[PDB]
Amino acid sequence: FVKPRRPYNSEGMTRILRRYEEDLFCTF
Amino acid sequence: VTRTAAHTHIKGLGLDESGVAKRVEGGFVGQIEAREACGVIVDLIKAKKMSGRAILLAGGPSTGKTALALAISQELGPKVPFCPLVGSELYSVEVKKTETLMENFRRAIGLRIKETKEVYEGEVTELTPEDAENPLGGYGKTISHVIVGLKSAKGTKTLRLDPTIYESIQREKVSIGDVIYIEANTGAVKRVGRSDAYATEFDLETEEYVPLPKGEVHKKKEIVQDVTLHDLDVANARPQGGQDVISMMGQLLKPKKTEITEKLRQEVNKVVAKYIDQGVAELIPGVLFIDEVNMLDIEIFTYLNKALESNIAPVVVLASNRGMTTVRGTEDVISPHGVPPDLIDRLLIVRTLPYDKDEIRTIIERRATVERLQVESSALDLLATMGTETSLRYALQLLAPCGILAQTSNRKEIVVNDVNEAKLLFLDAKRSTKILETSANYL
Amino acid sequence: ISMMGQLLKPKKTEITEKLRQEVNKVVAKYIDQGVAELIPGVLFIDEVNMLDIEIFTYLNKALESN
Amino acid sequence: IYIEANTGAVKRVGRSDAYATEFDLETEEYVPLPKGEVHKKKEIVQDVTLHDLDVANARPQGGQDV
Amino acid sequence: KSLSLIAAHSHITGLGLDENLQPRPTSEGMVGQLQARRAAGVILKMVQNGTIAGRAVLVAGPPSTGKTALAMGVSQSLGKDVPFTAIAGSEIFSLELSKTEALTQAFRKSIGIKIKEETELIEGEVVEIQIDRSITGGHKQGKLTIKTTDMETIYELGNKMIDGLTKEKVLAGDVISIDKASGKITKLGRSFARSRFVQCPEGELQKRKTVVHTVSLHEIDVINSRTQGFLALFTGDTGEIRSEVRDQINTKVAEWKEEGKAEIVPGVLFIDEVHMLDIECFSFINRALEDEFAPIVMMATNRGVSKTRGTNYKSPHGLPLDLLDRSIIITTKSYNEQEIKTILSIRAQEEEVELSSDALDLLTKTGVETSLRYSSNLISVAQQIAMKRKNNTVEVEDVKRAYLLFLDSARSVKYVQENESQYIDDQGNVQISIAK
Amino acid sequence: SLIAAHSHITGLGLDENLQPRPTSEGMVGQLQARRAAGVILKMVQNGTIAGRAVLVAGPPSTGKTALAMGVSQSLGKDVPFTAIAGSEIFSLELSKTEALTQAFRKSIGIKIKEETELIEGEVVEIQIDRSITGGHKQGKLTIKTTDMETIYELGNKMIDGLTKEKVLAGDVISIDKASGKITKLGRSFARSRDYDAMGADTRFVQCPEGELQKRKTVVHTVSLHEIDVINSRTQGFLALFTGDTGEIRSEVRDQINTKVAEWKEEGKAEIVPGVLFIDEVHMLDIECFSFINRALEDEFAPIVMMATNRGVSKTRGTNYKSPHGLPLDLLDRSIIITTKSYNEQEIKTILSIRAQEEEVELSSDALDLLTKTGVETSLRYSSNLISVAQQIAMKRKNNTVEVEDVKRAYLLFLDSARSVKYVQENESQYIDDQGNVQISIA
Amino acid sequence: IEIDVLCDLTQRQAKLYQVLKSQISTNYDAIENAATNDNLINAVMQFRKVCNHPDLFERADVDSPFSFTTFGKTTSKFTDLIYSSRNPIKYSLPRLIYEDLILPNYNNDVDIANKLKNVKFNIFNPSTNYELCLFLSKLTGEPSLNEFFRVSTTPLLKRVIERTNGPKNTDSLSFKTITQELLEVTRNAPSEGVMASLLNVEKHAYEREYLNCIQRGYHPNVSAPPVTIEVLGSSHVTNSINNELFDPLISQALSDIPAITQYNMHVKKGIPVEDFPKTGLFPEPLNKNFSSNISMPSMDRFITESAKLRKLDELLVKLKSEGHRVLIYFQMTKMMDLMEEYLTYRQYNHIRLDLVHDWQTNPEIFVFLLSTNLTAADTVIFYDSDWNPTIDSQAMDRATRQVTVYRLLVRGTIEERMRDR
Ligand SMILES: Nc1ncnc2c1ncn2[C@@H]1O[C@H](COP(=O)(O)OP(=O)(O)O)[C@@H](O)[C@H]1O
Ligand SMILES: Nc1ncnc2c1ncn2[C@@H]1O[C@H](COP(=O)(O)OP(=O)(O)O)[C@@H](O)[C@H]1O
Ligand SMILES: Nc1ncnc2c1ncn2[C@@H]1O[C@H](COP(=O)(O)OP(=O)(O)O)[C@@H](O)[C@H]1O
Repeated sequence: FVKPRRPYNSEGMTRILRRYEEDLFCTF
Repeated sequence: VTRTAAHTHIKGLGLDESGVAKRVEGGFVGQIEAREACGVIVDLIKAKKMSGRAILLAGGPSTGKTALALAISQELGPKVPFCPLVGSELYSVEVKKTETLMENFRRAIGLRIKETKEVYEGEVTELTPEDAENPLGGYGKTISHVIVGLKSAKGTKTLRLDPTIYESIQREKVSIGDVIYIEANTGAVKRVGRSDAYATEFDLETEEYVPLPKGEVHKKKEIVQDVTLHDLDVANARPQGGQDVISMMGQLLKPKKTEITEKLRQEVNKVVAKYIDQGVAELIPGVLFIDEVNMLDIEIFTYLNKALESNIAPVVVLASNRGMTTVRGTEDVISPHGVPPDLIDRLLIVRTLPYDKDEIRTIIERRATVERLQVESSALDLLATMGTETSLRYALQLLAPCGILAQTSNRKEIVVNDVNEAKLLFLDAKRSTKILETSANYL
Repeated sequence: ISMMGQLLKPKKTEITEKLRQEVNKVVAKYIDQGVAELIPGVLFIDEVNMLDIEIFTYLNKALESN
Repeated sequence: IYIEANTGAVKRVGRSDAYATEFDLETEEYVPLPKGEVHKKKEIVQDVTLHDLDVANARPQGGQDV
Repeated sequence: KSLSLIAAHSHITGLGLDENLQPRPTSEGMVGQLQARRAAGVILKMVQNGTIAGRAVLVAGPPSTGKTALAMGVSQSLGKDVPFTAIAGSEIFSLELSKTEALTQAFRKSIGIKIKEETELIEGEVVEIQIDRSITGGHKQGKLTIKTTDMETIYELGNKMIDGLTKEKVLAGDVISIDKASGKITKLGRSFARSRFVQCPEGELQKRKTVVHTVSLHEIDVINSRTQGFLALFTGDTGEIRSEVRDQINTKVAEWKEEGKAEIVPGVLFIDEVHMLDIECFSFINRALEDEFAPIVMMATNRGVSKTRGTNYKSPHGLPLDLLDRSIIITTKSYNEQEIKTILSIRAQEEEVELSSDALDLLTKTGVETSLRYSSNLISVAQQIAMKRKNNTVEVEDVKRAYLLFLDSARSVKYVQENESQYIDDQGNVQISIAK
Repeated sequence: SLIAAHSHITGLGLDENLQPRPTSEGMVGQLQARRAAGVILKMVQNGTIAGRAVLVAGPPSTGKTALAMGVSQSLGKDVPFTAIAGSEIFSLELSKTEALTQAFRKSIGIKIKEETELIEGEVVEIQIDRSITGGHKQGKLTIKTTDMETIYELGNKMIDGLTKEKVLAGDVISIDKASGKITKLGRSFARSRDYDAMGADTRFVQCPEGELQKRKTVVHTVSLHEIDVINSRTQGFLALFTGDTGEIRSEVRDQINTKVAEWKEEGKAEIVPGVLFIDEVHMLDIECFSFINRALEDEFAPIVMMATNRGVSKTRGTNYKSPHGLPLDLLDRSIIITTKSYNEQEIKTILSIRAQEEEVELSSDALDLLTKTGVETSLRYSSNLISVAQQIAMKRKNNTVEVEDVKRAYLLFLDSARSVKYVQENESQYIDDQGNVQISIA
Repeated sequence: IEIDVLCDLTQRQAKLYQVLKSQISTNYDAIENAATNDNLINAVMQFRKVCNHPDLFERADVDSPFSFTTFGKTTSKFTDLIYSSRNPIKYSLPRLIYEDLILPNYNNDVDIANKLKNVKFNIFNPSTNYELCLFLSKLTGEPSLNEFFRVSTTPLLKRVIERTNGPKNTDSLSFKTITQELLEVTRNAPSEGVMASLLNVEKHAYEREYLNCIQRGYHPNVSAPPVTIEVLGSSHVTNSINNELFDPLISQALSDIPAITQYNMHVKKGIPVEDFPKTGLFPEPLNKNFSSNISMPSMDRFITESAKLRKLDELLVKLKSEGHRVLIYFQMTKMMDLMEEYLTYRQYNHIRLDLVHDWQTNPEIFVFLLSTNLTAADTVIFYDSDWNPTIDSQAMDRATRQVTVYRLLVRGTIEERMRDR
């Protein structure tokens, strides 16, 4: 079989997001 | 294949069971009385009963004193600590020479302890912090306790942590799904790596992947550890390995030798006596070898005069080349071997004789067999005549350029022309001195 | 320890040759691009009879350098 | 407690003797109640030297008060 | 006891003296030097009196005559908690402390203060613990049952005892000591339960215990200096403790002695090879013994009309005339044959050597012709030769073998003097070549 | 770079038979010393022999340092060559034995093999989750080539390396997984939506092909002293550059010796040796000689090359005199290569090589007079005069350098013997050894 | 058809051999003759146990420093773990010293003289020394005149922690040195710039030397906490020592705040970001390998600890393509080591001591270990270094119509004597 991915905990922190079209910044 | 360096041919003293020695065994040639004396010394050493004994390996240059010291170390074994030293190494700019000598004295005495370790290890499944009701109260910390969940192989337990243990946890930078190793002795944590149950083909930090630790959590394991008393003195003078702020600031500061007081050594002695009385630790005294003891000044000999009277001080062997030579640091006191007459009374001088022509020949033959050189009989005899004419060491150190010239001339055996060319290219001390005396522009 | 050293006294430390070598290498690399220009400058030592023999031996070694 | 009015030093002697049986065993050092007046005033003389002052306000690393 | 192997002075257990300070011919491991032993007994009584401060005595004589043996006898017969500082002469030359302040530290380490204090301590065998956790953990109450060989009681625990009992995990069957004032628990060990082992303590818990503390004045000087913690007592980085903290300590211990809360315990400073000190250190020794809080200083030297270090001239005992004027001199004499024989028999007794009478007389003769430390080194190595031939008794052939293998001073001097060309002289000339 | 005094040597000038040419690789003459240095070079290149001291001796202005730098150029790449002089040993924070041990451990090398993954592709998106204070940094990366598209998790160090060299989407970057390198090779999308803040003009690159991850094996060389400083304290890498490595303990040395032996037995690391060169060895102390005597006999000990120009003189720290300024026990362990002074033909060839390197054209008669002046006083004097004759010639606006130019240079700049003869005639003008002088004219 | 392989001796093997040779002694030549003819037999088996594997002598657990600690040890829903390490050396101070010389008291003068030396006679006091404060405010350019008195009376490391200051007067004598200009340039700057790459060469040396993946070489031998001071009868000493060792500002400074606590603090309780205590000031260690002194026993190192095992694993690397079988022979306990070996690193089909005939029918499986007719096996791999060739003949009585004998041997040991005789 295929092993699962590690659990990614993203709670409580700001997010900087960069994608192909346009850039984001979700802050608290 | 294997790197040879100087007296690598020595495998031991090469004695027999009755206390006698054969002529060519153990890598040695000759010096039968010195070998038997060093065998009696190493038997005394293995008896582990006397303290503050001292011998002297006296003799000329190129005679085998350092060879005898290395033979003693090989006859002793790895568990007994051998602390090689030169007389010039005691002059440090950070600390007085007396404290360097006492640190080496404590470095010679070994110790072997069996230790019990309480170990919490496993995979972090969950990790939640519990905040305080007044995080900016100024007193206490921003969290209160932390619950962490570790599962080993065939086991699972939830741990509730005080902020100091979790401070070490976040200093080692764990995450969810990593294999960790909490040592409950000091609070030290080691991050083993990611668990390999998850996918291991997506990280970008060359992280190692480790299976689950076998057995339950809260293990108790026995570790045998070999330490010296100098390690105890250093670790108590510069305290690291705790989780308070002094141990944390002690790692980052610059290390520096300090004059360790006598009270610390006495407290370490009391604690090691308690460890011995518990039956968990045994005392292993060792050796300390001050090669070129003539380099010490009168102050180090004055301190040795008192430091050999200690009940824990080891057996110390010395070497010297000097004859009737004035002591360094004094003006008119002339003494044998550069050693003052107060230290000579505590000493037990082991003389070492010079070599003959055939002994030089078999020493050169053994050095050729050690270096993987093949030498014909005529070139070996010529090298023996050169050894008796110029010096032994100039004959031993000329085997390598004849080897280079041999592999230059597409041969393996060393012909007489090769040692003649090596005579021509490289000079000994005496021919170069005669060149010095017959030149004008200070060649 | 960085702010500890920044607020403390700047004690002069023996700079190793390795740092000098990487500085010279990167300086020559940016010389090769043409974006920098190295200008040598004259050093003046007054009453050089006052120097020790150790200083003269290091002066010899530095004069044979690049 | 201990409070000095001029300096402001606060020193905690320990818990009172009348509060000793709230628990049968606890770490609180139970000191008895002081037998004198709460407020005590007396005058002293402080013999210092000039050098005491110069080492007081010239510290390479401060924090002599704590 | 501590870590104690066989040393050179291990057989000494004190001064073999009666109640009238008359030395026994052989007592307490020390034999010979009757006048020196009586003088050291007088100095011992002077220390035990405690009314005399800052006296300097000097033991002088030939080497291997027992000056260090006499000082070790004084050190062993002082007792415990009376301070004794033993330093070599080459120790005060420091790269981070001045020589006079190192002498001040060595002076003040040997004066101790004696404070008696009483504390309540709870030391018993724990029957069982019982702690009930709350709904969340805001308040934790629990009960604790401890016992002795006599008594048995149950205690109600508050928050802090439960927090101090979870830390240092205490189970049923443990024997612990609870300090009520400081909240400190120490695990003495597990009791006699078969399932480290220590017997269950006796009854009468909450008992009064008096512990007598002896602290040297150097520790109080380091403590009272606010820039130095007590960790300078172990790491050894004190860094020239100033004079005002020392004078503050001197006045404070004086007022403690007059108040009645403490008692001054004077001690002995012993300086090995005092001739290695320099002239300014001698000057500080001259003007430092005047102080009331000063020990009784023992100096041992063997040099005779030598140069003084740091000056060009020569003075008796390697010491200037004013320091010899300030000191009283104990002279040690050499040993005859019988005293050397008894010393060798005592040393062989301590090193666990069973040796023949004729081999003993041979070692005695070697100790008469050559100095005593050569024979004392020879006994143990001859015993190793004796076990090498599987004999438990040391014979005459073992002593002859040890003589043949390990050289003494005079034979090595002769053997160098006949073959001086092989070694290295003062000019660094050596003939390594063996032929032509 | 700049031109130096030993720049003409580009090797050692010997054949495969260890036979020197009359003039090869910028070196002329000195046939026996060149053959001996080639023998020592081959003995270093074998590598199985350790701790052998070689002492080069001769008169000044002969080519001992020239022979040493020739050995250095012929030593090949990735082999250490610690060239210090005699006076760097004396220090205020290092002991003499410790400074010597640091030199010895600088001179010997470890070649470590590592395994490295190469990832290169266009970046689809970057998601970075930083904490409120910016301390904790975690996130995901989505890199892509034309054949497959994979998503990686990022750590703290990779994200911190991503912030510098700001990586927009559609940027072709190269990731080295082991070294932690980020190399933006260019931008491949050229998006219409362009930010007016950003000023980057990175070049257009082709989209990468093939597999995304590539395994490669790399080798790098690090000396024993570097690993000693690295393992000595926490911030050892900064002390590698600032030199604040104060008296490393012996326990560190024993453990790194055992560790590099373990790395050797695994096939992971290889130990190559080196040449430690000391120039003006007589400047050392006697305790330095004793420690060299007892430290050449260790397993990790390089082939020490030793240079002196001095005859029988006083050995420092002692009251006697010894040959070469070195005591006899160190001379016992050392094999001596001797060097000889030059004739007029070798000095002419040296000056021709120097002039051909220094971009100076000389006539035949100017070369003959330079050869005569070099054989008269010293070779270094004429080698210096080539420069000022060149500068006088370009001040006279002629390309070649003539006899009159070198005569004006000889008149203008003095040598040793002429300055001695000018000092001795005018002894009242200069300050004497007793500090007596007359500054007044009359 | 006839292969005898020879292996050298590793460093741990040589260390165990030389400690056994020095400790046991008892005529090692006669011990060699004892191993020739076959207590003495216990010495011969223990020498062979050293010859086979270090872990056959003693299991190599974690390599950690000696914990010079006394702490709460178990003598044998959650079980809470609390830090309790202490130095076994206990320094005892009487209460008289502490309560008379260090703490304030009515008969003491420590608070009075301390105020008089720190506040009243301070030269930075603006109440009595305003001219000097204004002088230094001209020189340094501080906006606040109480900065000098506050700086002179703080502990230095607390001054390090509370140092973050950006407004400065521009009409001052504090200057921006060329080095400081260059530092402000390389505060934040990317690659391919001349002025930043000429000053970031430490990071270039770190990156080009592959130095983030170098393994740790040295760990300390003993780790010890600071010496515990014990004062009997006073809780003020315990509170002061607990405050000193575990200062919340400083312990908060060398650590971090959990991200959930930061989110619950800033957003939910409305704490501003500047009001957070300062964190993240612990220096970053060189790699992940230098993070802690405990070294986990590498299973890769277990192969290279024994030279016989390393040559066997290399032989299996060459011989995975073909089917063979392995004999572990007369030695006990080597079975579970090889068992753990191939079920820890390199997972192989195997069978270990019916099912024998079941593997005889299965061609793809490799048998590996067995102890001391089987003609279905294509190749038997074994030692041949045994005293009794009758044991060899009984072993090869097991014996596909092919044999290819490989004989495992270690050099520089008693095994070579065994082989010769
Ligand atoms: N008895 C001996 N047998 C074989 N080689 C010897 C013997 N004595 C000395 N040597 C050789 O002589 C050289 C010098 O010996 P060493 O003890 O290191 O210095 P020294 O002889 O000056 O004390 C060494 O290379 C050693 O191999
Ligand atoms: N009276 C004595 N009783 C017992 N042992 C003695 C006596 N005198 C000397 N010794 C022993 O002689 C040895 C050397 O004497 P030592 O005290 O070193 O002389 P010195 O004080 O002159 O250096 C020591 O081992 C010591 O134990
Ligand atoms: N064989 C040679 N090849 C090249 N240059 C040489 C040669 N011999 C001498 N030189 C030059 O002579 C000068 C003196 O040589 P060097 O060894 O540096 O000083 P010294 O000979 O005084 O020790 C150097 O500048 C060197 O360039």
